[PDB]
Amino acid sequence: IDHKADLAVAPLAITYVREKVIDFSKPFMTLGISILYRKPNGTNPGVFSF
Amino acid sequence: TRIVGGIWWFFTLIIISSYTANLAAFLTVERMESPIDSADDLAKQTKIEYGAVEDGATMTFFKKSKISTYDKMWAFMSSRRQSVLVKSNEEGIQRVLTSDYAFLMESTTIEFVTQRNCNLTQIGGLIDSKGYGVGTPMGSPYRDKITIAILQLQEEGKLHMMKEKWWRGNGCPEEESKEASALGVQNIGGIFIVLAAGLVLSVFVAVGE
Amino acid sequence: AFLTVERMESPIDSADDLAKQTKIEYGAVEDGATMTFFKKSKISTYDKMWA
Amino acid sequence: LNPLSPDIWMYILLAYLGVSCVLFVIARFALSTRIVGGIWWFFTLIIISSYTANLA
Ligand SMILES: *[C@@H]1O[C@H](CO)[C@@H](O)[C@H](O)[C@H]1NC(C)=O
Repeated sequence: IDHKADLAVAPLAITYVREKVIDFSKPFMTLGISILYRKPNGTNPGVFSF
Repeated sequence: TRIVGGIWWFFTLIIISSYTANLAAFLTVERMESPIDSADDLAKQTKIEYGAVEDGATMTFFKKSKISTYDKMWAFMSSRRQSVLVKSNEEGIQRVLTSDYAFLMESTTIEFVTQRNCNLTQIGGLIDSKGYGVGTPMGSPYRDKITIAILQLQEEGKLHMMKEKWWRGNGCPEEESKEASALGVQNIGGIFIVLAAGLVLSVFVAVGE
Repeated sequence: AFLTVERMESPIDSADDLAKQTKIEYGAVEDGATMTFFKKSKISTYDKMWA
Repeated sequence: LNPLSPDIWMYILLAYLGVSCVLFVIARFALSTRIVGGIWWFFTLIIISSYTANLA
């Protein structure tokens, strides 16, 4: 706010207000919100699966 | 000998029909359900808990989202704020690990985590438009100099290597990508083993006499 | 076909099985604080149950 | 051939050849014949049922 940090580097999603007050540079990295899940384990019933 | 042969044949037909019907039902119910939940479409599911970091970027995005797929997710998260929402990223990862719970988080953090440990997966991805970059509160020219540095940095190959070595970490075991619907070796090999056992027992009892 | 039909449905109906199915009926008190929660707080499966 | 993986078809072909060879050996060299027929019939039962179920 008081311009005591000339360069601002951090994980910062380019939001509407942030672009409104900071003319942000071109995006270093393109990304978005993703969903997370546990890997589905393979329920092996053994060799005698029939 | 006619009656016994006929009844044995009828019994064989009934047994093979029942076995095939039951196996077909089992495989059909296995294949009908997707191995994962509906990718990025946890609506109409309401069984796997899902949420994001409390008052985070994903939480804020889902608050101001009017898409039919995401407004239902926001309503579910708000109705269960004390349960699905978590304070920190590591808390969310632990909650996903400990119980049936899906988490919504920035893509770079998801890939970083799923590369750190391979007991976790990233289902969809890039369902939101955002990016990371440096900034300057004033309309200075040196930020534009930084932007031209960005473009000249991507014009040659240096970003990918440093990005990967910062996310590679430890090795991850190989996993399937496009495996078909054929039976696995472990799925059927039992009949092969029992056939071999029966054959060797028959050979032994034949050579015994 | 018979076994697939009788195995496709979840043997124990849950908070999602009832919404997708129609054979089993469900209901509650007429606006007895149950469907008042159903009409608002639009959750996909809960919206299906409310409808 | 989608329901059965190619290695399974390798195994099926080699099992057929092996059962044929062992039957020829037994004939060259009837309870044992009955047991061999029964185990081969059971193997055919399981393989046809698995193929039918998966393809269904
Ligand atoms: C393995 O998968 C089953 C099937 O959904 C489920 O119990 C859970 O996701 C896993 N169980 C573990 C890791 O004990």
